[PDB]
Amino acid sequence: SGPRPRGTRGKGRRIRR
RNA sequence: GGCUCGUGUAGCUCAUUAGCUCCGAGCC
Repeated sequence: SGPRPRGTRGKGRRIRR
């Protein structure tokens, strides 16, 4: 998690599914 | 790692509604 959640899994695999 | 899929028991960035790495899927 960051200053929002996670954005992604690091090769475009974008998070909040 | 090169790339693609899966919030998941998760971390690290500073994003930009995100990003990169895990923890698995599949093949280098």
